[PDB]
Amino acid sequence: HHWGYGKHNGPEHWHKDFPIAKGERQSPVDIDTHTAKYDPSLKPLSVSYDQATSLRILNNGHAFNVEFDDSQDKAVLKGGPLDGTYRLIQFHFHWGSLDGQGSEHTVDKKKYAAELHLVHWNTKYGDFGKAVQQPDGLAVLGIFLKVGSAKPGLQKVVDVLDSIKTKGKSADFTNFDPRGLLPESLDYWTYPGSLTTPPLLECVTWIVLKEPISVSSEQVLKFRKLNFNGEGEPEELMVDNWRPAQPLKNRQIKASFK
Ligand SMILES: Cc1c(Cl)c([N+](=O)[O-])nn1CC(=O)Nc1ccc(S(N)(=O)=O)cc1
Ligand SMILES: [Zn+2]
Repeated sequence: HHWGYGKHNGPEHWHKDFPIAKGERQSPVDIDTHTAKYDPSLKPLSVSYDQATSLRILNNGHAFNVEFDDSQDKAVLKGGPLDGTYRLIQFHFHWGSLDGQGSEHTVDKKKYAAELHLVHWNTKYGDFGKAVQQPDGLAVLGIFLKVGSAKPGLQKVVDVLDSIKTKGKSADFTNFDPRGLLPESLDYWTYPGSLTTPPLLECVTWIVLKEPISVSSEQVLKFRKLNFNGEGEPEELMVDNWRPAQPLKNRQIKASFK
């Protein structure tokens, strides 16, 4: 009886195994755009993905991850609110059963159809496992998805999902360029938070882009064909794998833009 997204193991239950669920810097949050303060000291975000080396795509039973070789100084996030250099390790999405929900962060209570998380670890801690034990260990770049025109740079991901329908399936997924998932603008909000799935560790500087990307209805429909269950188990579609907004408590959300 491990954690998931259902009535009996979903977000409202996670605090029993992971008491930090009720902590002081949990994610996601609602971004109140009128209360977020423009901070002219914030730097432009530096996203340098020219040398990113995707390796593999994995259905891990809660989402799918596109994994990167993070053994060298490649694919890194700097600037913005960050001190020093953060290296890309994986990306994944959260999405809904319907186009009207799926994002983890919300904007003035608006839910997007999905949310992309590009996960990076602070190179001062040497690798990901040590970084998650630190309050400035990770930087997650969050990007909203709305349904409209297709995102051509997403299609390679969509097309491999049939090969990882079920929990534990992976496929080689080399040469995927995450630059194709980025909107035009790097305007962002930022706040201190947590992992949005167990273990819910309070180690993340969240950077949420204002501009969503558009994906087609057909692209997101293919996300919704994935399964939470393993092969030869009763089918439970992988949908609504999002945690709701958590209390802001004593935090300030800062905007990079006026
Ligand atoms: C904790 C841990 C360790 Cl340590 C390892 N490892 O292999 O070294 N893997 N993981 C798993 C993990 O929880 N990651 C995670 C990343 C991003 C998010 S999100 N939705 O972007 O906030 C939530 C969870
Ligand atoms: Zn996530």
